[PDB]
Amino acid sequence: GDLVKPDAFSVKIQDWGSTEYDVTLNLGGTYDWVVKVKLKDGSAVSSVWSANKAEEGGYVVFTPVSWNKGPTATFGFIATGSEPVEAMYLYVNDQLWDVW
Repeated sequence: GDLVKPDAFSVKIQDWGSTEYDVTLNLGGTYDWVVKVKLKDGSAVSSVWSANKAEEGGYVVFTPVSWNKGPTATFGFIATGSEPVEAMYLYVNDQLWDVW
């Protein structure tokens, strides 16, 4: 269907051998958000800030720590390798809000 909030993601990346992803979520509200990340094979998330991490269905799944639910939430992570993230998906209440 149509993205619920196509202007939610604001992402900045730095690649120095491993790649840093600075993720800002312009949510407009406080939510138990979920960001699913598609990584290239062979890469791993080696650092995480302001989010909890899990793995589900082959994707890395980031969820907020208690104080980072919005309306503006920002978290980050470093993944090994050069630009290993192929896509990120923002879900709020089981609906796809935005895609990076």
